[PDB]
Amino acid sequence: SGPVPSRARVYTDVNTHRPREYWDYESHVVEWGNQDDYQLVRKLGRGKYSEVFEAINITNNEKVVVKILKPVKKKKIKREIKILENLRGGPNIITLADIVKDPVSRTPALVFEHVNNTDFKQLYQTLTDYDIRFYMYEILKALDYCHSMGIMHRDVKPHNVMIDHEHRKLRLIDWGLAEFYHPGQEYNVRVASRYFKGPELLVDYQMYDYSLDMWSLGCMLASMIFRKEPFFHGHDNYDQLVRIAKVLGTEDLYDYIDKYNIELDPRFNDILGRHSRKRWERFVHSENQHLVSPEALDFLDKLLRYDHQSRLTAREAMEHPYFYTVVKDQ
Ligand SMILES: Cc1cc(O)c2c(c1)C(=O)c1cc(O)cc(O)c1C2=O
Repeated sequence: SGPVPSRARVYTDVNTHRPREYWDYESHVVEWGNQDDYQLVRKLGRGKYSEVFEAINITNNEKVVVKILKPVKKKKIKREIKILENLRGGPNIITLADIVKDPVSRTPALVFEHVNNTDFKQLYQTLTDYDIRFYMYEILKALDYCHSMGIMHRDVKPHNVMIDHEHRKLRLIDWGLAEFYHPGQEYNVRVASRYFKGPELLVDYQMYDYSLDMWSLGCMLASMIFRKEPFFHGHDNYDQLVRIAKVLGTEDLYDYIDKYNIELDPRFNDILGRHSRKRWERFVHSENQHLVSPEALDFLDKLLRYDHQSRLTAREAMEHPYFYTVVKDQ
């Protein structure tokens, strides 16, 4: 018959109450900055969608980060820029400072406020129980804010959360896959990085929402408290669902496909099998026990649900007992 429709439980209609200019990004007019304003210092990183540099703004001597965009549909560039503008000033959202035309690629180059990251490959190895709660709490601020502003990030993962540890400062970056949420919309499921993909994406359920970001956040949390990064390490999108199903169980998976009347890809038949839902204690060992508590597990559990409608909202997440001590010190 066709899948059963779905709606975000919170912030459902925020965009519909906005001026259409707010979410109708195809009509956004970019006003360029001056590209002689910025001199590239060095290359920071290379991605699928861009190359990232450190630069100097020579007008005022400030350090900035410059993201030179690889060729992509102009619609996608307008979308990212409109999102960054709408979210600018929000808590723990990276600040877009300027937009220029790179003299070389002739593509757009986005200029952001500088940040001084400790790459997560060295950081997560050193994080205390307390730091994990503190940093999780700061991410939830960014996600509740962007959710409330009608936007889903759709690529939550360790690379996209910059932490200046020395200053206890966090920024959620890379809004290039972010989208405006509209009730009844069917989205592309080919978003997010494989290990952070929600079940909705893996079984091709298109009518998803903000709650996608909460599953991703759950994957990050799992890898920090168990010290296994990435946590669900699949080889492809098929094997990714199988790795999840080995932990969350198959009974809940099939109740979820039955509930939304999802057409499961024939390819999943012989690979999924039958799997009991595991107790989190099986991932606890001597090297990670100091990071795992009854609170951490209750919280993780409430994020990692197949049924996207069942997961905590970012705001519910923030009232969880896991964060009592960080809410107090703040
Ligand atoms: C290795 C690396 C260092 C960085 O400082 C950034 C990035 C990558 C990065 O990908 C990035 C994306 C973005 O959308 C905004 C940013 O400020 C950034 C960055 O600031």
